Amino acid sequence: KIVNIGAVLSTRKHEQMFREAVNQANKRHGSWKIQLNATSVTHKPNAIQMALSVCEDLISSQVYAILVSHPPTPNDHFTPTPVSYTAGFYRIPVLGLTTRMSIYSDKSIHLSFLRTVPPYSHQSSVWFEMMRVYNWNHIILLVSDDHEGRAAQKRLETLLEERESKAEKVLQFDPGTKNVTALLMEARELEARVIILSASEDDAATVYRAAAMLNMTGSGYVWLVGEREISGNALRYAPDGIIGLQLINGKNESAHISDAVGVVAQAVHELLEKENITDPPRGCVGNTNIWKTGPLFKRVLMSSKYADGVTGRVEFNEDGDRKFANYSIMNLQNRKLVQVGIYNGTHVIPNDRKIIWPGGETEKPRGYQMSTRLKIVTIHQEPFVYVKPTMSDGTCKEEFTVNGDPVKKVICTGPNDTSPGSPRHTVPQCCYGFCIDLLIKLARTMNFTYEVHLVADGKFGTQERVNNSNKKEWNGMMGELLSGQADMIVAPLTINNERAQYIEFSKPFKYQGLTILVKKEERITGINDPRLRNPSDKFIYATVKQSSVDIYFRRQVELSTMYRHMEKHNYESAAEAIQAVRDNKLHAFIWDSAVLEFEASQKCDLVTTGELFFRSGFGIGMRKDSPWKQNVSLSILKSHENGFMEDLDKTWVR
Amino acid sequence: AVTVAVVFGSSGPLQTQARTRLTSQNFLDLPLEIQPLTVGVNNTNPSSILTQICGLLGAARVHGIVFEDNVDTEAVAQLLDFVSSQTHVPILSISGGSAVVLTPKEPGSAFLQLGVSLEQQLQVLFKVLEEYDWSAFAVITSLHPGHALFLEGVRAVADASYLSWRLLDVLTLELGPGGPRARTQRLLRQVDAPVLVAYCSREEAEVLFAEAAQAGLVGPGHVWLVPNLALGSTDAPPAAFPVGLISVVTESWRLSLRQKVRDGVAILALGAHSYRRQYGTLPAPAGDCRSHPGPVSPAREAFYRHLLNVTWEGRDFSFSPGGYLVRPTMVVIALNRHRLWEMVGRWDHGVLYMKYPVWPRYSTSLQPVVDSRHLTVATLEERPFVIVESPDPGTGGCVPNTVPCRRQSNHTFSSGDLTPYTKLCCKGFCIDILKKLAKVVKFSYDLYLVTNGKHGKRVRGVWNGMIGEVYYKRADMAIGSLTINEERSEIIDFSVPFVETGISVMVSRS
Ligand SMILES: *[C@@H]1O[C@H](CO)[C@@H](O[C@@H]2O[C@H](CO)[C@@H](O[C@H]3O[C@H](CO)[C@@H](O)[C@H](O)[C@@H]3O)[C@H](O)[C@H]2NC(C)=O)[C@H](O)[C@H]1NC(C)=O
Ligand SMILES: *[C@@H]1O[C@H](CO)[C@@H](O[C@@H]2O[C@H](CO)[C@@H](O[C@H]3O[C@H](CO)[C@@H](O)[C@H](O)[C@@H]3O)[C@H](O)[C@H]2NC(C)=O)[C@H](O)[C@H]1NC(C)=O
Ligand SMILES: *[C@@H]1O[C@H](CO)[C@@H](O[C@@H]2O[C@H](CO)[C@@H](O)[C@H](O)[C@H]2NC(C)=O)[C@H](O)[C@H]1NC(C)=O
Ligand SMILES: *[C@@H]1O[C@H](CO)[C@@H](O[C@@H]2O[C@H](CO)[C@@H](O)[C@H](O)[C@H]2NC(C)=O)[C@H](O)[C@H]1NC(C)=O
Ligand SMILES: *[C@@H]1O[C@H](CO)[C@@H](O)[C@H](O)[C@H]1NC(C)=O
Ligand SMILES: *[C@@H]1O[C@H](CO)[C@@H](O)[C@H](O)[C@H]1NC(C)=O
Ligand SMILES: *[C@@H]1O[C@H](CO)[C@@H](O)[C@H](O)[C@H]1NC(C)=O
Ligand SMILES: *[C@@H]1O[C@H](CO)[C@@H](O)[C@H](O)[C@H]1NC(C)=O
Ligand SMILES: *[C@@H]1O[C@H](CO)[C@@H](O)[C@H](O)[C@H]1NC(C)=O
Ligand SMILES: *[C@@H]1O[C@H](CO)[C@@H](O)[C@H](O)[C@H]1NC(C)=O
Repeated sequence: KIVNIGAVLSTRKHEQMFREAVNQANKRHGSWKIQLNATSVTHKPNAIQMALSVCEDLISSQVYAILVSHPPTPNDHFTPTPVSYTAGFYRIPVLGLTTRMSIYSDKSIHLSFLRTVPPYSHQSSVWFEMMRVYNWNHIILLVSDDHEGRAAQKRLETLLEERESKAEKVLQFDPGTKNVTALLMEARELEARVIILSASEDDAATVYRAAAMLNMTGSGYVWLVGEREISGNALRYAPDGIIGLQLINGKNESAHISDAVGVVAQAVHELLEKENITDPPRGCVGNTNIWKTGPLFKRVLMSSKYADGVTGRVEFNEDGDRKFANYSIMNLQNRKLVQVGIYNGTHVIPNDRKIIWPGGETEKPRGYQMSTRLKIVTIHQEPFVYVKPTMSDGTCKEEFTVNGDPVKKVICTGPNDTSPGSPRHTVPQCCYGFCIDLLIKLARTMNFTYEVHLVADGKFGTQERVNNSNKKEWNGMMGELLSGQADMIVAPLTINNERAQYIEFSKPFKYQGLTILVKKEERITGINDPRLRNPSDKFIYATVKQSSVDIYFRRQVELSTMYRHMEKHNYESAAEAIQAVRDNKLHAFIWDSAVLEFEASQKCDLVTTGELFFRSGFGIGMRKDSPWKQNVSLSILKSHENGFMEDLDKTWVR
Repeated sequence: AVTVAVVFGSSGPLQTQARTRLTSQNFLDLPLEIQPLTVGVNNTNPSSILTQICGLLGAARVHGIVFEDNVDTEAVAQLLDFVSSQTHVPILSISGGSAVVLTPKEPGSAFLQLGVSLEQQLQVLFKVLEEYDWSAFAVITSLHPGHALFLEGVRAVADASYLSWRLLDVLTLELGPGGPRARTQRLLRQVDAPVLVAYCSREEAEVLFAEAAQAGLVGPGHVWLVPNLALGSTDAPPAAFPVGLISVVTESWRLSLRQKVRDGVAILALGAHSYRRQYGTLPAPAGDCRSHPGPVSPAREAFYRHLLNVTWEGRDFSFSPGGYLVRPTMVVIALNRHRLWEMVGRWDHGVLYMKYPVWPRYSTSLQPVVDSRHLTVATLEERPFVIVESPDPGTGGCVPNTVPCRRQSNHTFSSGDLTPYTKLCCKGFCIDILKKLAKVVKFSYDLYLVTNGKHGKRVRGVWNGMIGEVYYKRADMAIGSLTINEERSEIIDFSVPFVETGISVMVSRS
């Protein structure tokens, strides 16, 4: 009926208080035959002998629980981890109270680990209320490559997903390493203002100094970290106005010991009144079996609602960690760490002062900064996009229409010819045409600047389980947009449901269809000729890879055989396919109605055949949920009202 | 000469130690004849295990260590992870226990578990489920740790799965010492699903199978699919384990312990000798019994840069960055009705080869049960209607709108003993009409191409072809370019014809 408790402390003095603490238990609860006892040790730098002693002193004795703390030297998970292993071999509970590592939160590896301090990752939940309090929507995540960072990232991802929201992007970095200013630069040309960070002290200091080099400390921009990132050198390089979270206890090892002893005594009394407690294995050597009541003791520890703790209610979460924990909100003002609020649950409470924002202002900044210079991406398409080389001076030719007005041309950068055949020189070139005209019109309507640059690969793109991968991933301008290289598409793009899940299509700006082109005698029967339905080697036909027609022929499984024909001769751009048909290398080409009728009205010698088997629209697409969709929609509506697009067509299609 | 350590940790008889030690020096077939020093712990406890480890660390210049364990221990893997993290020592695991894969690993570790990731096992088992296209499945787990990761994995796979794979129910139960049967055993009684996927421990599986038999959810029409953690001791399956259980393991499951040890030594020695080739130097020795020196060794980094992509004797023993194996060959094992574990399929290079075209659902009293709805289908190749081709080699299996089909076994000499069955893609008019028949009348079917000749003719007074396979009860129903004639009609029954034809005389227009 004798009980004993094991301690692994670092002060060698609280140990004596630990001796009192068990006495405190014997002074807080009855003694009887319970025989509440104490046992304590101090861990060593070499964990081998430490674990050996743990076996030969604690498991060998009638010890039913083990507590551990942090050493004065900063090593953290370095010390307690073998203990977490040792307990696992015998399922005895282990209590680590001075650790913020999420690795310890694992149950698969650390079977019987508990903590009254939530890890750094739980801090994510804290900042979850921040944006809710101040109505911040545009949130940027930057996280180290460490597993603790990954866990924090996924935790905050789950949290933001709970409100059916998302961070507009997340970025990863390595600890204490070389060039990091690329990430901060792309953060500059990002949209948001409020930033959140998670790293080590040296890592945070490096981020601070780099951001200071890049003027990120200015107004509007906001940073948000825990208490690790605001200490020492990181504290020195942290600019004023940074908001941080502080533990209410932090380093009061005495309070942790008192609360742990209280909850341990409560759980032990509950187990004793629930009887059948068996006994500790009595030594690592010899005894090789697990302890059967270990799961039972662990579950009663999970349900151990010892609310009489010094820190208040000691309430374990689902994982056995402190739930509804206490923290404080601190603001770094003029090198002074000033507190502004408190946190213990679903609602932060302001207590004093005002938030002195990092830019030195007093007003709460908005979460974003809309950039009046947008991004234009496209593909060279003669009916819609004309691309020519600029002169030696680097300007566009003074070429005027038949009416005498000059064509409005811009300088679109990008590779000089297709990348495999090209030396990959992103040579800026003159570009003009229908889509260019309409984008200029709508830009004048909305009064925003822009940057024009065609797509890198030259293909439209689709989700594809690419080589050595598993997830179907976009390529082309859809991929370039989802990555953020371009913010909106201007091209004769086809609307399809597959794109609809990922790219916001506005209302169509033009209507068109899909048809077949041949030269100059067996007038092809549209999409109803058997000679298409049973492919022949005498008749060769194809489309463009990673294109809308590819998606269409992929959806209709009844057409799959022609799709099987597609993968034989699919072309990469319109020019080579058109020339090959003109050279009779191909027999017939499936493509847009407008493109084919345009070339026929200009090039002649070739005719389209069959009706528009698939009618659709060319609509101006753009990024999901960005505000400009309604503006451009009503703009194209009113352009259709006055027929300005019809005037554009008459300017481009005679 | 490289010194390695062969650690024995599965207790057992002490005859194993010497009978492996004398063969340790008998590895002359491998380059750079190894000097292996072996040790076996008869207690299998952290203190003694660490004592032996640290003693051999201080004993001499050892470079690689291999360890074997009993099939029901888990903490030793974490202990060796601690060893390889603190001391920065490359190690390998074999046999039951340590071979279990731990997805999270300490960055300083080099323990490199020798096993298969759980999600990869899920991929294989869902491919097998696709073989028998059972879109309906129920997820049953216990509160055992890692079941959160297991449900995350099944969610990820179903999310990356192609078809609308019906998750009938995701549920968690209590297992272990006793436990509350109220609203849990009745929960079992209210669960309604023909296919179940499970995840629990070995004894948890033992208890759960006993409950399920007591639950009445056992027998034909009820199929189970469990991971490696649930199974254990393939040699000794308990009476609680129901017949017809399915999982997938490594090909080495059937190999002897000596063979496993020799293969591990071979992999270690091949990595070492690849280092010896590329850099002309023997592998850097390992650490010491006392504390560690510090940062990772660049030579140990070279071993970890040439180790991950090693092969030996036909088998590519490649490893994953997560300290486990990547895309190796696996054997889909199945418990038979004789309470024995045998080979039912093989998953290799993303390809499934099964010896059972249909799943045999034996009943309780050791007898097969034949479904009424499922039905054997036979046909003859014919270009306009019966299109046969090789399965899609790029992705394995068959493209949509096509049915997997097989030859008429090899019954001329191999009456069904050729476990690798040549799959074929069968599509055509007849395939479409039989698909519509199946989707209307709601019956399963079994397609195989007939080989013994042509449509069918009474030869020497006996018939052949589809006529033979059906009249002589070798098949159920036949489809194809079958004309109805009296001589075909006396012995077999025909339905009403669906497409009319006749005799015709073809000629050249010119
Ligand atoms: C077009 O884009 C606009 C900006 O993205 C936005 O509508 C704009 O809304 C603001 C806010 O009301 C309007 O600004 C007017 O009203 C404010 C508040 O009263 C005043 O301070 C301003 O000086 C101004 O009078 C803009 O006028 C309005 N823009 C337009 C074009 O109407 C919507 O996203 C889009 N709205 C429309 C109608 O297209
Ligand atoms: C289909 O018609 C075929 C020709 O009308 C005929 O198949 C032939 O059957 C004979 C059976 O005597 C085979 O001969 C076999 O036996 C002799 C000895 O009797 C051997 O010398 C031969 O090598 C052979 O083993 C022919 O080989 C066979 N021909 C073919 C092309 O199969 C039957 O009427 C029908 N056969 C089938 C399979 O449908
Ligand atoms: C109560 O606890 C004390 C200290 O934790 C125990 O004293 C040690 O006990 C171990 C084994 O029980 C001995 O190896 C040590 O030599 C003892 N040290 C001292 C200073 O006494 C004590 O035995 C425990 N008693 C009970 C009844 O649990
Ligand atoms: C650390 O916490 C302990 C409690 O676990 C503090 O000790 C007592 O705390 C109460 C708080 O209500 C005070 O009223 C007592 O006066 C404290 N005792 C003594 C002897 O002063 C302790 O003060 C805390 N120390 C720090 C540095 O936080
Ligand atoms: C890295 O970024 C640029 C060049 O990439 C360099 O000027 C800067 O000083 C570097 N910063 C760090 C922190 O290495
Ligand atoms: C930072 O601001 C100064 C002026 O305050 C300016 O000269 C410098 O170019 C800026 N640098 C960056 C990277 O923003
Ligand atoms: C600390 O948290 C506990 C948990 O309920 C509770 O006492 C209170 O919220 C905090 N303590 C104080 C003194 O406010
Ligand atoms: C949060 O803090 C307050 C102030 O300390 C305290 O009453 C309690 O712990 C919590 N109160 C509320 C309303 O959440
Ligand atoms: C010019 O553009 C700015 C920002 O895009 C806008 O605020 C302003 O109203 C525009 N002016 C006109 C005349 O459109
Ligand atoms: C394994 O990969 C390394 C580079 O990662 C390569 O040099 C070596 O040839 C490969 N094959 C081996 C080590 O057998």
